[PDB]
Amino acid sequence: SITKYSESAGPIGQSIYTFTGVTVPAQYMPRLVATTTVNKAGTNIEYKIAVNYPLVSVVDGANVALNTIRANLSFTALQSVINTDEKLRVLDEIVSFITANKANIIDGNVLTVT
Amino acid sequence: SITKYSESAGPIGQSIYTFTGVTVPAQYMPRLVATTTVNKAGTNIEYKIAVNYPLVSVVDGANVALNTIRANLSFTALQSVINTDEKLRVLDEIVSFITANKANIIDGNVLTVT
Amino acid sequence: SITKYSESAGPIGQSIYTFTGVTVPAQYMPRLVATTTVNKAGTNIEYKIAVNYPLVSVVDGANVALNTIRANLSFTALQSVINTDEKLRVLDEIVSFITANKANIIDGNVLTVT
Amino acid sequence: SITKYSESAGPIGQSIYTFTGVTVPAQYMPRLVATTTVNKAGTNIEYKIAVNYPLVSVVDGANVALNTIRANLSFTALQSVINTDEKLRVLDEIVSFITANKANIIDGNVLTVT
Amino acid sequence: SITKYSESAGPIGQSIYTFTGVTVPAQYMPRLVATTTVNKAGTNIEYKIAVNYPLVSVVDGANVALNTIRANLSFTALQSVINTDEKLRVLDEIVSFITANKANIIDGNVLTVT
Amino acid sequence: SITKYSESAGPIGQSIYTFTGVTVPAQYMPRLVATTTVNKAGTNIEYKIAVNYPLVSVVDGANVALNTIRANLSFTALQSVINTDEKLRVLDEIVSFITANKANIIDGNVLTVT
Repeated sequence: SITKYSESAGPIGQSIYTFTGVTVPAQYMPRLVATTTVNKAGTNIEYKIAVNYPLVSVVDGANVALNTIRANLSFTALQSVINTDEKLRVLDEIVSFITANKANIIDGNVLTVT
Repeated sequence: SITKYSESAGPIGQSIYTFTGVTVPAQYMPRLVATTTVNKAGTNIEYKIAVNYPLVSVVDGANVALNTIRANLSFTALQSVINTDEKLRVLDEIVSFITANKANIIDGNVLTVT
Repeated sequence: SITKYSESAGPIGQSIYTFTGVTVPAQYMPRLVATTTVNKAGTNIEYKIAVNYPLVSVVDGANVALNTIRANLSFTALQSVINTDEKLRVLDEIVSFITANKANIIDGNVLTVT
Repeated sequence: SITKYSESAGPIGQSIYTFTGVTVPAQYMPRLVATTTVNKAGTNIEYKIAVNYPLVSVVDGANVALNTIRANLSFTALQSVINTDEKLRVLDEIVSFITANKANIIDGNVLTVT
Repeated sequence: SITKYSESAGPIGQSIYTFTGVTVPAQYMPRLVATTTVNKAGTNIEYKIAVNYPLVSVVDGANVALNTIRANLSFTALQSVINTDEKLRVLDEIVSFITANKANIIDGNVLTVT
Repeated sequence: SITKYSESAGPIGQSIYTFTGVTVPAQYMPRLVATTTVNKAGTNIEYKIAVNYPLVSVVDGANVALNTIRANLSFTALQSVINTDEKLRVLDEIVSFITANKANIIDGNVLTVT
C-alpha cells in the first residue's frame, strides 16, 4: 500500500512513492524510490529500490529523526540476453525468502525460521 | 524453492542456499546467500541477500558463464529501537512492489505495470 | 470551465488545462497550468498556478497576440509541518478577498469595494 | 474574515488587513496585503495579494516563528485594453480552480481532487 | 503490428513500441518511438517517428548487429494556425506516396513504380 | 494526388512533385521531393521524402508564407545486405502507425487514438 509521489515520464528514470498509513509531516514521510539506470555499454539496466522509513521523534518542540530504517535492493536486468524465466526466478526466490524469513530478518538473524 | 547449502551455527553469520530446479554442475549452481553483519557500535545489524544465477554455456567443450544474473538486497535491522511494525512495513512494501512490477523490473523499465 | 490537456502522473508534477469557450489555434489557446516543485532541501513544495489568456487578432492572414492577460499564484505547502487549518486559512482568505473585491481587481484598483 | 488595518488613499496604493480570529502580538500577526502598482510604461497596473501566516511556537520560553505560511497572487489589470469579460474569465477560472482543488493545494499536490 | 512498451504521461512526451514478431534480446529489439517536442518559441510542436531494426548476425559465436535499418519521419503540427484540412493533406499525401512506391523505396530507388 | 515536375534520370537522383489542388505562385506551391543519396562508403543509400506546404496569405499585393507545414521521412536502404522482408516491415509499420493515429499526429498528440 503506497501512493504515487513522482513518476518519471520516461521508462528509464526515477519514480517516488509514499507510504499510506503513516500520518506525520510529509518531509519525514516514509518513501519507496525506484530508479532505472542504463549501462554505458547498453548491456543491462539496473533497477534500484530504496525504502527509507524515518522514525520521527519530538525533542524540545521539534521534529527530528533519531534513527531511520533503510532497505536497499538492486537488480541487473540484462539487455544482452532475454532469459525471462530466469530473471523472474531470481526475483521470485528473493521475494519468497524475504516473506518466509521476515520474522528473523527484522531481528538481524540469518537463521531459517521454521 | 531453495534447499540448504551452508547454514551458520550462529544467529549472526552467513547462510548459503542453492536453487532447486536447475540441473548444471554445482560450481555454476545458482545460489542465494544471506549474511548478517553487526555494526561496530552495536546500533544495528545489516541483513544482506545476494542472488547469483550464472547463465551456463558451452564453448570448445568447456563450461563457462558468459553472463550472470545478480540481485542484491540490504536491510538495516536497527537494534537501538524496536519499531517492528515499521520494519515489517518496509519489507512488505518492497516485496509488494517487486511482485507487482516484476514484469517491467526484468526489462529495465521503471514505469508501473497496470 | 476548463478542459483537461495534460495530467501529471503523480502529485509532484505539472497539469495543463485549456479554457473551454475559446476556439483559437493552440499557441494562442488560453490555458491554466498547475505545477508542484519540491524544494532542494525538501522543506516545502511550491504550488504554482499560471493562467495565460492571449488576446488574439488577425494580421496579414495569421493570428497574433497583441497583448496577453496573465494571472499567477504561488503557495508554499510546507512539508516540514502539518498545519492544515492554517494553510487552508491562507488560501481561503485569498479567495474571499478576490471574490469580494473582484470588480476593483479587474480595473487595477486596490481600494475596497463597498 | 479579515479586519481592516490600513486602507489606501487612492485606487493605486496599499491596503493592509489582519486575520480576525488570531489573537497574538502584532509581530506574528497573520496579514493579507493588497497592492496596486503602475507599470513604468503605464501599459498595465498589477494587483498583488500577499498573505503571511506566521506559525507561532515557543522555544526556551520565548516566542519564535519556526515556519511561516506565505501565499502570493498577482493579476495584470491591463490598462492598454478594456477586456473586462476576458479579465473576469481569467480571475474566475483561477479562483474556481483554487476552490475546487484546495484540499490538494494545501498538501503540495498538483493532482485534481475528483 | 507493434506492442506497447512505454506510453507518454501527457500529449507532449515520448512513447516506445516494440515490434511484435521479433523475439530477440532487448539490446537488438526493433522499435518504433514517437516523440512530440515543443518549439522553443511555441510556434509549433514536432512529431517524430523513429524506427530502428537491428539486423542480428553471429560472428565468432557472438551476437553482433552488423547493420541496422533506420527510418525517421517528422511532422510539423503547427500551433500558430489550425489548418487541419491542410495538415491532413500533407500527411495523407506522404503516406500515400510511401505506400504506392514502397517496393522501390526499400531498394533506394526514386523512380515511381507504375 | 501529386503532379510530376522533375523526374530523376536514374534510381539515384531527385524527383520533385507538386500538389494538385493548390493554385498559387510556384515559390509557394506545395511540393513533395524524393531524394536518394549514396553513402560515401557505399554501405547504404538514404531515401529522403520532403513535403513542404506553405500557408500563403496576401500582404501589400504579394504572396507571403506566414508559416509552412513540413513533413520529412528518411529511410536507410542498406546496400550491404538484402533483407527485403525486414526493410518492408519497417516501412509498413510506419505507415500503419500513421494511418491509425492520424487524428492525433495532426494535433501533436503522441497518445494512441482508441
